[PDB]
Amino acid sequence: SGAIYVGNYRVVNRHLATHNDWANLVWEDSSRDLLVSSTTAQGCDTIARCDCQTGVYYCSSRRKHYPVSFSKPSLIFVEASEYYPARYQSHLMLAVGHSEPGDCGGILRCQHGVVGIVSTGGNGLVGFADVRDLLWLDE
Ligand SMILES: NC(=O)[C@H]1CCCN(C(=O)Cc2cccc(Cl)c2Cl)C1
Ligand SMILES: [Zn+2]
Repeated sequence: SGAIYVGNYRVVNRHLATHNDWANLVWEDSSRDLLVSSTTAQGCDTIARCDCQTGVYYCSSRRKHYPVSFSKPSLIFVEASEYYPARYQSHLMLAVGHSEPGDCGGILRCQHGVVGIVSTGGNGLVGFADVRDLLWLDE
């Protein structure tokens, strides 16, 4: 579990969205596994605007923060699941690191702020859904 709270917005994994998120929907994209909903209270997470390829992520399955090197956002094939058929997930970044289902929602951060959230993983790898291109979250 996990989410990003910036201004009057809440960013979560699309496959974990609640009834409230769908009733206060701003934007959603199945190919990115993202959903953004409106909030009554102001959020104070800083979103990063960079091309950093190193950072630190939180892993709930180990109660630990781990440093990682990660790839540039791209189209990566994701195996069929209970939430989606077999497809290409866009804007995804991979790193060598531990993850298990339950770690989705964990935040990835560099020195400039929030880079993205855990969305896929396995085989000794972890996948992060990038958010640095969504400039409307700040304005
Ligand atoms: N983004 C997707 O399509 C997900 C949906 C849930 C299923 N999924 C996975 O990769 C499962 C998983 C295994 C090991 C580590 C992690 Cl963090 C995860 Cl999410 C694809
Ligand atoms: Zn950065």
